[PDB]
Amino acid sequence: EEDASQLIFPKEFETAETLLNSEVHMLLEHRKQQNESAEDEQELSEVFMKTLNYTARFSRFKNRETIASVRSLLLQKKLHKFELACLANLCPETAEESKALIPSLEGRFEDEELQQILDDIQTKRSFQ
Amino acid sequence: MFYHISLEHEILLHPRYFGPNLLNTVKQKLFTEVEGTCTGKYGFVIAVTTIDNIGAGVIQPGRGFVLYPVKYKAIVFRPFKGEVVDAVVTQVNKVGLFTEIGPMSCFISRHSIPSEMEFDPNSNPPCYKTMDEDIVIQQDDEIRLKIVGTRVDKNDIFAIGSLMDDYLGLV
Amino acid sequence: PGGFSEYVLWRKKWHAKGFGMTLKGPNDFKLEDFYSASSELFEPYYGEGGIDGDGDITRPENISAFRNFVLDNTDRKGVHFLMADGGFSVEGQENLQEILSKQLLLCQFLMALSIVRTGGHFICKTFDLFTPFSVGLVYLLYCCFERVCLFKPITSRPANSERYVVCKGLKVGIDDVRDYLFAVNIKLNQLRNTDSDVNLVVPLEVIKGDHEFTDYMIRSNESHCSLQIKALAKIHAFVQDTTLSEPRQAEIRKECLRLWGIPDQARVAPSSSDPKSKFFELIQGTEIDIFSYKPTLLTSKTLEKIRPVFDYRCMVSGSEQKFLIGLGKSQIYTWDGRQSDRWIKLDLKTELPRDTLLSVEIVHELKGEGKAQRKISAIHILDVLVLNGTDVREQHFNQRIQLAEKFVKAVSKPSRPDMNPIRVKEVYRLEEMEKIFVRLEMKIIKGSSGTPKLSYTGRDDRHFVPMGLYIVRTVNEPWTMGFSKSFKKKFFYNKKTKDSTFDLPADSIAPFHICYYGRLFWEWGDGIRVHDSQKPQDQDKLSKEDVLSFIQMHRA
Repeated sequence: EEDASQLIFPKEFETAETLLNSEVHMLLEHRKQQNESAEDEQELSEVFMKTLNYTARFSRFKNRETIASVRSLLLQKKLHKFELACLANLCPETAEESKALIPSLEGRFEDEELQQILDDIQTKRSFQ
Repeated sequence: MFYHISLEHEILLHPRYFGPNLLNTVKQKLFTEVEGTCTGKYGFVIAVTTIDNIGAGVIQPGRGFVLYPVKYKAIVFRPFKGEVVDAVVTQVNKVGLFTEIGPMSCFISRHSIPSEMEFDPNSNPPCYKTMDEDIVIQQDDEIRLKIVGTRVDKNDIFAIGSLMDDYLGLV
Repeated sequence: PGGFSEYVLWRKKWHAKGFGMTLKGPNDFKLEDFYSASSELFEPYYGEGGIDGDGDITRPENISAFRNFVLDNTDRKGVHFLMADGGFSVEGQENLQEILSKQLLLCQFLMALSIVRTGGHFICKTFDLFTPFSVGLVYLLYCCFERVCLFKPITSRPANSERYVVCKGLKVGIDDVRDYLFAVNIKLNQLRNTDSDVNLVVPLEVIKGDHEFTDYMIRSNESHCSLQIKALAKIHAFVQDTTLSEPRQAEIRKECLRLWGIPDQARVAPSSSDPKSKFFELIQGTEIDIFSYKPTLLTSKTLEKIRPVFDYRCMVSGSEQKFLIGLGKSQIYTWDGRQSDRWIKLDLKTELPRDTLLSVEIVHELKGEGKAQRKISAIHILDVLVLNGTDVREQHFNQRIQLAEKFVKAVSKPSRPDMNPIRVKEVYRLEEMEKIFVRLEMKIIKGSSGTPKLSYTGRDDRHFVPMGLYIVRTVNEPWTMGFSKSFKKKFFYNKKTKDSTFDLPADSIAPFHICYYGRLFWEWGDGIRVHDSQKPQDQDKLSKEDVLSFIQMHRA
């Protein structure tokens, strides 16, 4: 009934606002720091640790200012939240790969503009 | 996709657990009950971002505990059909492939894996590799899988990945 | 099924490494039935294709492939000796046994000339040697070795044509004979199922020109003929009379076993011992707490512990240290040194002989970089206590490492690229730790998001991520090694008696428990600079420069 290839989401996931992997890492590390202080509170869930380490391994934007810059550059583009987050997380390098990993980008943007956006992504990717 | 949404949950506070500070008890209760949970309609409940609104406490007639409807910003995740997601390989098997997306276990069957990526127990880590041995998918790798679909279940949305389409496999 | 190798391996334990080739099928090698040994002691190689070959020794492809394999695993010198015992059914045409197996005999002699090192030995089973073809082959062996004889042991049944040719001392410059016999075998393969055949390899006039050789050959043939005739008539008489018997078989067998040093005890002991009981058996009452000692971390506060420098050796670590016990074949178990921990079966495709006790780490070896990188799990041996039954814990550390390279070279797998490799760690002298940092490189590892990671490259083109460096003391209590500037040689000094000697004192030897207890570990985590490309030098952590400067100040 649902299909992420054509943005087929349930009615519950209509107001769903996406998050970046670096955003999740930063917020969950802030939660972990809160857990470090404010004693008489036990450890968080195994889900918390797994998600935190998983998004720490796959983090691509090492700076919150980088997060803000990417969000500002992509939010002014005519994209859905899901497409925006998927592009900012997978980070493709060729427009063909951008349209292949996300088949809902077929015709949304011009492939030259899409390649410009991908080059902007590779420009704003905090390398390691 | 990692989501930032607002969710509504009701907390039952019994009079023995009121205390001098009542709202902090409710906040601890919410951080206890829903963190790390998983629902079929909202996915993996990762964490609660900010407890926004605390509703009026309705004393249940006959019952002693008060009921608090609570609205809270929350970070969650939900696997989707056809979404290409990065993953960490945990085990390579002759039947399938055990990978992880956050806390989610993803099983990619070899039947939906192209004929190039053959299985080899003969390498010391049993791995997926081609006869050219260019793409070597093994344990603790960074790969990408297009989710065929997910088994939505009680506190579990474990997914099934795909490698059939283009640009799928090792990063 | 490698009975010869079963004897040799049972007698030499881990102190021998064997290479075997035989025909695939019902008469293939049975490694799992060896009283001792393992797959990584007697390593089969079946010709072209390696372990996927058919093992036919009469094929030139298999000959060249097995020769290259044996040379690649013997420092290109060859084996110390070769044994060949080839045969097959000649039922219905038994009298033509020598002719029907002429090519097998030629190929076995040729394999001797192909893989046996200079001064090496060679024993081969033959049959009747009436034809000039076989006699010429024996003459070639007699020209190629320093001494040859024809012998029939009493364990060879007296009524058959079986005998053995024993050759010692392969001469230098036998390569022309080797090439010649290779060519003759090729011609033999080309004349199969035809009316032609190679009937001479050495002219009859050359053989008969040597009167001594011909005299010995004729006398051997005739004495064997008379003995075999008597035995055959004896079997015939025992057919025509079933009451006749030798009443002396039991006593003769007893005396033979006593003479040859073969204990009169059966194989039947599957040693289905659990790893814990076998570990207690192998340590022979040594205190178990010795195996629980953690290494002393090398810090600025503990740097003075390595002050002697010459007393110490060092090696690069790639994982946490573990103990490993081998119960035979794939029954290999590991233990992390704590009394509370259980022995865990090792999930690696590798084999090792029974009664083996090792100090190891399980390393992830990497070949190539980036997306093309292949990864392999390997057993890296740090030290050895017992191998295949003989204890070595009291021998000097370098000697234990050399016996480890002995067994470990033996416990390897070139014919089975499908098996997990076993290696010895590269052991460096502490006053030569500078050589270690030259092998440290920053390489892009699969899954590091593009970040280069510190990597130590070994003797082959594989590398692993180092966790640190172990420092192991090899000289015992109040015994230490200095360097004499007048004699330009290292010497041993006794701190209690004040004696000095240039030879190794027996009591200066550090046994395994001293080496294990006194070991230090220099961790190589974040903030530690050991390669010039990674300088987040935490000022509280020892760098490569600090340790090297301390070592240099205390070499003099």
